[PDB]
Formats: sequence, structure tokens, C-alpha cells
Amino acid sequence: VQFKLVLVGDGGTGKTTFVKRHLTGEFEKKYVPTLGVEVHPLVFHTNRGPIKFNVWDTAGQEKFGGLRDGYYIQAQCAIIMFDVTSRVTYKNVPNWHRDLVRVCENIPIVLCGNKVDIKDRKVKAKSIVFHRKKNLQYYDISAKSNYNFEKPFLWLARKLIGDPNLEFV
Amino acid sequence: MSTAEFAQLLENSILSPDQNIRLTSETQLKKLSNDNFLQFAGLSSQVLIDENTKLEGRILAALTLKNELVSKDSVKTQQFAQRWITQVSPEAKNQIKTNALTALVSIEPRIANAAAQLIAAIADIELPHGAWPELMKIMVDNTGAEQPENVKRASLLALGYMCESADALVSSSNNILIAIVQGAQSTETSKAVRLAALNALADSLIFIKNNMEREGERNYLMQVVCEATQAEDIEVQAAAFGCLCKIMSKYYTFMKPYMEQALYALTIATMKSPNDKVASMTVEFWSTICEEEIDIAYELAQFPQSPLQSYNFALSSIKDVVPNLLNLLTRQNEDPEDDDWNVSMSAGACLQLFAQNCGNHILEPVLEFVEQNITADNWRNREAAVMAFGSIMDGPDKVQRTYYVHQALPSILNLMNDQSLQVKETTAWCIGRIADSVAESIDPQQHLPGVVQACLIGLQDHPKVATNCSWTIINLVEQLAEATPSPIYNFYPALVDGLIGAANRIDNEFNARASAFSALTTMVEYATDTVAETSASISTFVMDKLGQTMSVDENQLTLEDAQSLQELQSNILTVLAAVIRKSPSSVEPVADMLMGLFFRLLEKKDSAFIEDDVFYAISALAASLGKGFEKYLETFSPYLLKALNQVDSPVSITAVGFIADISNSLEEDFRRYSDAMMNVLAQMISNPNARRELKPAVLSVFGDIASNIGADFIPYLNDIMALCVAAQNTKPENGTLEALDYQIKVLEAVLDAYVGIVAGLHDKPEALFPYVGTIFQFIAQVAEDPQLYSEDATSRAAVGLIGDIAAMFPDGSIKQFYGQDWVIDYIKRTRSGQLFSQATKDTARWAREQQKRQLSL
Ligand SMILES: Nc1nc2c(ncn2[C@@H]2O[C@H](COP(=O)(O)OP(=O)(O)OP(=O)(O)O)[C@@H](O)[C@H]2O)c(=O)[nH]1
Ligand SMILES: [Mg+2]
Repeated sequence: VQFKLVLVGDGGTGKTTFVKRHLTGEFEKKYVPTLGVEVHPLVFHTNRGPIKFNVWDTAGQEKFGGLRDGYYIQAQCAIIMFDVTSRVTYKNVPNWHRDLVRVCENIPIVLCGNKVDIKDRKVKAKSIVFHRKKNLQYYDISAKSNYNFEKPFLWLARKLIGDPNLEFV
Repeated sequence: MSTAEFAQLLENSILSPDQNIRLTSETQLKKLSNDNFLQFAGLSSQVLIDENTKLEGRILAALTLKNELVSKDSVKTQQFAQRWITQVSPEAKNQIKTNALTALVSIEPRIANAAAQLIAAIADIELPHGAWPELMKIMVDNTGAEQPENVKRASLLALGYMCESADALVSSSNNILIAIVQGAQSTETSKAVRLAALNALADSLIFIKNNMEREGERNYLMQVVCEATQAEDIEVQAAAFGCLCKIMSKYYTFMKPYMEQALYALTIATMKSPNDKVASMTVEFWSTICEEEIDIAYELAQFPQSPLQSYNFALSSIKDVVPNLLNLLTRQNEDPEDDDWNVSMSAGACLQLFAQNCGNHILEPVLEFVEQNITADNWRNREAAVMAFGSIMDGPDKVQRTYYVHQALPSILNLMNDQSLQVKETTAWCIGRIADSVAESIDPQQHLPGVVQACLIGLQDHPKVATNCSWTIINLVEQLAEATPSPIYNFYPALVDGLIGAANRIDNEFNARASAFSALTTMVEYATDTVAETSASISTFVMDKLGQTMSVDENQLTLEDAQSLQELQSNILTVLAAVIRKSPSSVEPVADMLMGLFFRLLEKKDSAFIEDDVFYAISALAASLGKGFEKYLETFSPYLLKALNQVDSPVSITAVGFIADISNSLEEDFRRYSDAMMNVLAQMISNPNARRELKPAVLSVFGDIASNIGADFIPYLNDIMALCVAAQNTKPENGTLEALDYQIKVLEAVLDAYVGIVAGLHDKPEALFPYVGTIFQFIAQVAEDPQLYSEDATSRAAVGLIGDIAAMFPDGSIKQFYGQDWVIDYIKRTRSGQLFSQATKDTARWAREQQKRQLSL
């Protein structure tokens, strides 16, 4: 049981950091722009056996877009990430969503506001209204403090498997 | 290159399980694009319509050719435009276009979708130059009723994309609008076509403005979208409401007649619908309405002459809409730990917007509801009531909120004893909404105790409940402690005690542990002397706790177990950092504990996650201990260099800061560590990865070091004089706001460096002698630029250098500088008027007298 998960968002929002942590437990400090895509399998040992997300960690910088929305082909679910520290990264969320759904008709998508550990947010809970307009699930996340670390995958797994009682622990 | 070989690369790019194949294939596709675009485009168009190629490869053919035609970057877009126009032969253009149109009518919809995207991309390039004139007729004709379902669908889609990115199209707009709206009217078109039309209308809304600004076209369009709201199919309804929302956002101005004549009545009806998806759709419509009316209020406040005006749709509808929204608040999920977004949550958001938009007018219907459900049989009703109350704590004026909080609080506080988990969860939240918005509505003598008691109950309850209490305690401490007679401290011991209980939870389920640590952080942030014993209980607790987490290193458990632990150590460090940045009094006595713990933390593997936090924490501790930190400087040195070298990170800047402080707290004893620091500091600034902020930090720290280090700086003197000579001759990067304010920041940091150097080398004039000209050259820029000399501090420094330098060379070695006109004139300007303070004028006197001696030598 495996699913293709495309991970998208403006450059420097913490996509690779998020995934590498889930993969190995290492917190990458240096920001190194992803070149096209890094594909890595993540397995979660649930109460209903293991579920595997083949993660497509896509580039955020136009320069290094690679195949861009070519990577969305056959994606069964997605994570849109923005940086709560950077208003422009939330301003572009609607674009990321659009480019996704034009290729993946009807998939479950989680919206993540990363970097909530940083002191002064520039995008407070008040401004985060997109989940609401397009019936997505939103989470505050921090790839550094590990706030809600497993949530996006837990929610996706449930919706994907169609079982509301799925557990990770 | 063969069409089949090309098709295999495309398939391999996304379908190969071998990562090296994928990378190689993508690389080969890219160079083919660069070297022979003509061929790339052509082959792409052929794989698109190739029946032998897998779906994914055909879809990818269309998308990647499109990604070589259009671009998010506005220069790339012009480059790509021109490339297509000049490199692609007219023979190939027609071949590509013809293939795209064929692909557009494929019976396989995902191919037609991609073909729709490629067609739009080519239209962006060609239509502005009046090329591809055949397209509109094709596109509109494919929308004909007699055309088969798929041909209509993908064509409407293509029209959508086309308009949305648009820059014939304009003179074809009526035909587009009609073709789009046509495809949505008539109940008996295919669901997919009807859907495709509503979405195409959405994507096109901005580009049909001139159509929307005509009673005739607008009315037609609005008739169809309204009918679609009353489709039996749920998705078609969702598409319709989707357009209504956008239309309300984009074209609020024209909405009053449609509201009055239809929408007002249709949306009240559907808000009642027993289907949650339907009621949701219509709640969003009303939230949109509130949002655009709220933004209008801001707009009139800053442009009171604006010809725009609110129609007060919300206000006018409160009698109908708000009761129906309050009714939707009782549609929560039975499962207390579902968390799936539903119509009740949508209703709450909408009610907050109604409060924020209608203010006081919201009070009557909401208070009638609250009072009537706050103690009802059903938990859903009890929870909806406390939900409702918190949703109106922002919007009404301070008087009203205080009055009704005062009145309702006893009932609200009382709900912490409810059997329902949801009721308690929302009750705790409601408390925090009161605190965060109207803290001074909670009289210290008769309400604040009942609140604290409610929070302490909830910290011992289900974790979902305890999480909210922590956030509520944070709110309380924030909005209360800003009042001069702050009554919260009276309860600090009771709160800090219960918070630690929650922080000692077995796990961090539902963020109840992480919440508590964040609260403890706040309790510390806002601590005073009055509460030192309890602020000390916190540091004692977390230090013990940190040491405890370190007992078992990460590489013993599962990844999952490690990350939960590292979350806890991050949680602890937030508190530990705040304690050190307030009262080091309670950790100076155990300085070795913290440092012992910090050094251990930085020792072990997989520390990158806390490293910066620990570094920040040590720095702040070092600031306190002053000379007291020297006994650690040895073992801390590796980590300091580690931090300094991360020139792309902010951690390097506080590392520069750390050096500033220990150089100043120690002085002549910094000479023992001076060289290893400077060997790094002298590199940092010329590192191609150095941040902007780094340069002036480093420039200034040379000042610090030199003044404390004296003769020991000489080996680095020339290298530093080069760095701040290059810096002082650096012009703004452009002409903008920051451009110059940064350039000034740099210039002020050069000044810090010379001041520190002259101070440091008081006893060693021979070493400074070769640079007198360089410094006087910099002082000329000060005298020249108002952003420099008009700053009082900068002038007093500049004119003080003039004097101090003179005092070092009493043999007339440098007297030629003191006879220049600008120097006599600059000293004079500094002793004049008010601008410059007395301290500046007295330094300018000193410089004037020193300068007179130079001439008389
Ligand atoms: N403070 C803080 N920093 C974070 C957090 N998450 C990631 N970072 C940092 O943010 C930077 C961005 O990391 P990346 O993961 O490479 O960003 P990205 O989204 O993959 O960038 P692209 O590949 O260009 O799309 C790194 O320096 C991380 O250390 C966080 O939650 N809090
Ligand atoms: Mg990345």
C-alpha cells in the first residue's frame, strides 16, 4: 500500500527540511535549493499495517523548477507549504493550488504553514483563510520544533485509506 | 532523434523507479530544448498524440513544451515568446498547433486537459501579435451544443486558461462569455461540461470586466450562475457558489440588485439545507460578503472621499442570516477527536466576520441564542453557545463586550464541569477569547479567581482541553500584565504550578505538553521581582527536565520516538532561553549546570536542530556573567567558530555579537583568544555567501576588538583597513529605501571600526601612522553627506577622531591634514545651531583646539 505525494511551495519554506527529518531525523540547517525534485519513500507503521508515501519534494525556485507541474502527473495527494514568517509565500499559495488541481483533478491536499517556532509571525492565524475557501485541511507546522510533525501525513493517510481511526504511534 | 526515443525519455523522467534514469532523462530533455528547440517542440507535439506512449508521457510532453513557452518569470516569458516566434518554422508551428487541437479533442480527458494548457500557452504568445487567428472560431465552434461532450469540455477549459493568462481575444470576448455561460446553462448538458464551464467562467472573471460592466451581458451571466446554485448535482452547485464568491469579491459594486431580487432569498434557503456541503457553500458566500464589506470599511477610513460604498448586505440580513448560522453551530462532529473541517466550523468563522463587520448589531441575536442554549439538554447546544459567545469577542465595542462578559462569565466558567469533552474544549477557548480581547472586563477581585480556577481544572482534564487552557493563560498574562496594577502575579504560583503538571505529561498528545511549555515561556517573559521564587521553580524544573531527556541519546529508539523527544528538548529550550533573558539570577548559581547541559547537548550527534537555540542561550548567559564567562570560553571556542562560519545564517550575526560582549567584558585578557577570532572575522565579510546584515556587524566588531586588544590588533590592521576602504567607497545598490539606509549602516560601522582602532592604538601611533589619510578621507565623506554629518552621534565621533588622532601625533607628522579648508569648515559647522547637542559641540571644541596646535607646530 503506497501513494504518490507531491510536495510544493515557494523556495525556502522548508519542504526538504520537513521531508529529510521525517526520512532520517536530521534537521538540515543550510538552505540548499532543491534541483527539480528529490523522491524519497516515507513509511509510517500504522495500527492497520504500514503505509508508504513516495514523496516528490519539488523545487520552489523558478530557476530550478525542473519538470515543474510535470511532477504532479499521477500524484494521489499533496502538501502545499508556505512560510508563516513570509507573507509572499502565503500570497502564492493560491497559485500552487491552481497548478496542482489542473493536473491532479481531485486529490486530498494539506496546507501547511511552516516555521511557527519563529517568534514574530508575519502571517497570523487570522490571515490564513485559504483552507476555508477550498475545503482543505490546514496545519501550523514547524520542521524545527517538530510541532505537529506527523499531522499532515496522518490526515492524508486517513483520507487516502478511507479510515478515520487510523493511528501512527 | 526518433519520436519513440524522445517518448522513452519523457516516460523515464517520471515513471522510472531508478532515480539515476529519471535524472538523466530529464537532463537529456532539457539540453535538447536548448540546442534544437525547433525539434524539441515538434517531437513534444508528436508524443502528445502518439497512441503507443503511456498516458503519463503524453501528458508530460504537453506540459514541458508549455513550460518552455510560458513562465512565472517575466523576462523568461519574453525570451520564450521570441524563441517560439523566431526559431519555430511556420511549417512546424502549424504542425504543433494541429497536434494540440487534435489532442484537445482526445477521448482521454487528462490528455485534453494538458493539450488545453499547451494551447493556452501558445495563444499567450501569438494572439497579442494577431497570429493564430483561426483559434477563436475553432474554440467557440467546439462549444456548440451539437458537439460531443468531450469536445465541449476541454474547449471551455482551454478558453478558461486562455483568458486567465491573457495580456482578437478582446473583440471575441462576447463570443467567449456567451460560449462559457452557454455551456453552464441548460440543465441537460453533461455534468462535466457544466462543471468545466463554471470553472472557465471563474478563471475568466477578471478578463471579462467590460462584459461584466454591461447590464445585458452581466444579467445573462448572473441568471445562469444563480440557476446553477439550484442544481441537483452537488459539485455543480459548489462550482456555482464558487463563481458567486468570486463575483462578489470582484464586482461587489454591481451586486445590490441581484441580492435584492434573488440571491438574498436563495442563500437564506440553502443555508437551511439539511445537507452540510450545501449549507457550507452558502456560508462561504456570506463570509466573502463580510470580508469585502470589512475591507471597504478600512478603505473608507483611509480614503473618506472614495466613491465606493458598502451596501451593508450583512447588516441588512442579520435578522435572517445570523440565527441560521447559530443553528449551523450545532452540526459539530459527534467524534470528539475528529478535527475534520465541517459546516459548524465554517459557521463560526462566518459569525466572527459578522461580528467584525456589524459590530454591536450582532449582540441581540447572539445573546438571545447564548442565554437560551448555555444550559440546554444537548451538549451540541451548550458548545454552540460558548462558541457563539467567543466569536463575538472581536467586533462589538469595548463597553458592550465588558457588560455582557461580566454578565455571562459565571455561566461560561461553570461549563468546565461539563461531561462533554467538546463543551470543555470550546469553553476554555472562549475564556481566552475574552482575555485576549477584553482583559479589563475581568475585575481582579471577583472574576479573575474563577477564571484561574477554570484553567487549573482544564490543565488536569483531557489533553485537548488542557491545550486550550495553556493558550488562554498566555492570553491572560499578555492582555493583563500591560495594566500597571497587574493582578495576575497574585496567581502566578497557582498557574506555574498547574502548568508544570501539564509539562510533566507522559507524552505530547494533542499538543498538551508543548502548549504548557509555551505557557511557561510566557510566564517567564512577563515575570517580575515580586515573583522570583516561582520564576525560579520554573528554571529548576526545566533544567532537571533537560538533563533527563539527555540521559538516552536519540540513536537508541525508533525515528518516531527520537523526534517526539527532540520536540520536548526544543520545548524546554524555549523556556530556558527566556529564563536567561530575564533573571539569570536563578541560573548563575548553577551556571555550570546550564553550561554543563549545553555543552553535552552540543557534543552529541544529531544536534543541528537545537545548536542555534543553545548558541543563542549561551550568548545571553555570557552577557550576564561578563568576566564570569571566561572559564567556559576555552571549551565554547569550537562552537563559536562553527557559528561564525555560518555566514548565510543569522547565528553568525549573534556570534559577532557574542565577540562584541566578551571583548568588552574582558578587555586586555581577550588578547588570549583574539587571534583565532580575527582569523575567522577577517574572512567572513569576503565570503560570497555572507548575508547583508553580516558586513556592518563585522565592520563594527573590528572596532570592539581593536579598542580592547590594542597592540595585538596590528597584524590584522592592514587587512581590516582594506575592508573598510572598499566599504566606504561602496555606493547604494539602487536608489530605494533600504539601498541607502543599509549603505549608511555600513558607513556607520566603518566609523565604529576607526573609532575603535584609534582608541586601541593610543600608545602605538607608528602603527596607525600609515592610515591617517585613509581615515581623514572617510571623515571627508561624513562632512559631505547629510545622512552622516546630520546625525549627532556620527558627527561627534567624526570630529572626535579629528581631535584624538591629532593628540597622537604631536610632532607635526600629520599637520598637513589640519590646514585643509573642509576640516576647518567641518569643525565650525559642528559648533553651530541646535541640531548638534552640547556633547557634540564640546567635542568639536576639543577638535578645534587640537587642530590649532597642529598648525602652530
Ligand atoms: N526556524 C525555522 N527554520 C526552518 C524551519 N523549517 C525549515 N527551516 C529552515 O528553512 C530553510 C529552508 O529549507 P529548505 O527545506 O531547503 O527549503 P525548501 O522549501 O526545500 O526550498 P526549495 O527546495 O528551494 O523549494 C533551511 O535553512 C531550514 O533550516 C522551521 O520550522 N523553523
Ligand atoms: Mg527543497
